Amino acid sequence: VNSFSGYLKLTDNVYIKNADIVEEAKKVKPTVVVNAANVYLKHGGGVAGALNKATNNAMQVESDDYIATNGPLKVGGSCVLSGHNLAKHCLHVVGPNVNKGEDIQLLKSAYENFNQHEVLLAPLLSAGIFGADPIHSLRVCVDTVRTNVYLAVFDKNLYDKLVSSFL
Ligand SMILES: CNc1ccc(NS(=O)(=O)c2cc3cccc(C)c3s2)cn1
Repeated sequence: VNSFSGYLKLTDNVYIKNADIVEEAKKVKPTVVVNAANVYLKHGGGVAGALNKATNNAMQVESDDYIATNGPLKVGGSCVLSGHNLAKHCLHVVGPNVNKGEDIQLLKSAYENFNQHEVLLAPLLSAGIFGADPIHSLRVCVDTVRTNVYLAVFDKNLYDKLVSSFL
């Protein structure tokens, strides 16, 4: 039993809610919140910008130190950093950005990072301003992640579209 509430059950381990992932993190304070990052951990917009703004830019400061030490992530890769005021940890996961011309087959590799954590709050990777089809992202999620994932979808109309088309 965990403190996630109001989520619609999609499968054995995947649950979904029409919610702001930032507001859900502040309420639940989960062990792991997933950020939809880029390889440089530049959290300017989208989920990343929203999470980072909610940390008062502390996420960006920590991320810049991480990159200065380790260099960029791989597309499909991840790193664990602090969750600041939002969660114990933030798992920064790089899904392919179709608008940048990156390989969509890397979406499965990106979701595999979730399997290293028992319970996560997460967005649909590569969706939104990353340019992939969210119906596809949800399918890859359900077919790849085996741990317990609580998906937050900001767009009300997309949430309804995702539920009603889910096989
Ligand atoms: C197509 N139009 C549209 C509008 C709103 C949303 N919302 S969302 O699924 O929470 C969401 C936003 C976002 C922003 C950056 C990166 C990611 C991975 C995500 S994922 C989705 N799609």
